[PDB]
Amino acid sequence: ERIETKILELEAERELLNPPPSPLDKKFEQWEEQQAVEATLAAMKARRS
Amino acid sequence: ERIETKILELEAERELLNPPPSPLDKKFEQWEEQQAVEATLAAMKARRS
Amino acid sequence: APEDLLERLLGEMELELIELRRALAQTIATFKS
Amino acid sequence: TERQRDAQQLIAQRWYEKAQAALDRGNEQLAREALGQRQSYQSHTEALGKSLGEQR
Amino acid sequence: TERQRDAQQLIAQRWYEKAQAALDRGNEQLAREALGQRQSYQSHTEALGKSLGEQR
Amino acid sequence: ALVEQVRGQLQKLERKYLELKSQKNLYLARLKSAIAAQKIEEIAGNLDNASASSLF
Repeated sequence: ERIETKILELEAERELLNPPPSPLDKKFEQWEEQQAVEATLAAMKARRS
Repeated sequence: ERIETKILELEAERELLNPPPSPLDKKFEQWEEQQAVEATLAAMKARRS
Repeated sequence: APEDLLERLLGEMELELIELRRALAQTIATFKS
Repeated sequence: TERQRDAQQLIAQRWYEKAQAALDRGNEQLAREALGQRQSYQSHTEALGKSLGEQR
Repeated sequence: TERQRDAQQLIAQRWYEKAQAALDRGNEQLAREALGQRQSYQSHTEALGKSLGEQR
Repeated sequence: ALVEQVRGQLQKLERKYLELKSQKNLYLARLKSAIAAQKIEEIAGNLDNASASSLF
């Protein structure tokens, strides 16, 4: 577990060096993907249906 | 079994050097082959039947 | 030099990434066992 | 960099070609996933594409 | 490379010839497998065929 | 009664012994991965704001 503390001792550093994905972007990544599939398949489902 | 660990010690390397066939392609290899036989035999079953 | 350090540092990443490549393979080396 | 864009764009076309073949007769589930695969390359196409213009 | 394409294409024709003879009187089971054999050579025909055009 | 119980001890001890040693490598994988996890991103931080990127 001290290695786990070391993992957290360094995972936190990467957390500060690289801030975690904020929940706002999670909505985008989970919502912006909806058009990325819906809009992309919106043409596919109508182009050559 | 240490040789088996060696096999896995090196099979994993080939796994990283050569990523395994993703399940998506397995569908293609299992589905794209369906036309490769059906479509190819679709002409054969109608060309000179 | 910053470039040589950039090559060496990215090389150190290459030295470590292969170690990660070996280390990650070691993780895969046990799951099937 | 431009050669990479063409290769990535060709890969996107290759994925689009697979998407073009993964779409027929109601196989939208595979297309649903397959189309998402290209958008990952499109990000590169847009990301590297915009960078190429700036470098000019 | 072009000579290989002709040989592979001839081999595909040879397999097609066998498929042409493995098709008559309802022997579709052999044709089902035999036709798949050519498609393996067709991949080379398409893969080497497209490469030949690029090399020109 | 002495011989029967002691055999179970060794079997349980050996059975526990191998399981303890079994989990060893599974967690040592995380060890080097943890070492890989940090010192990889450690070099990444060398090209961020105020870093070599600011030297750039």
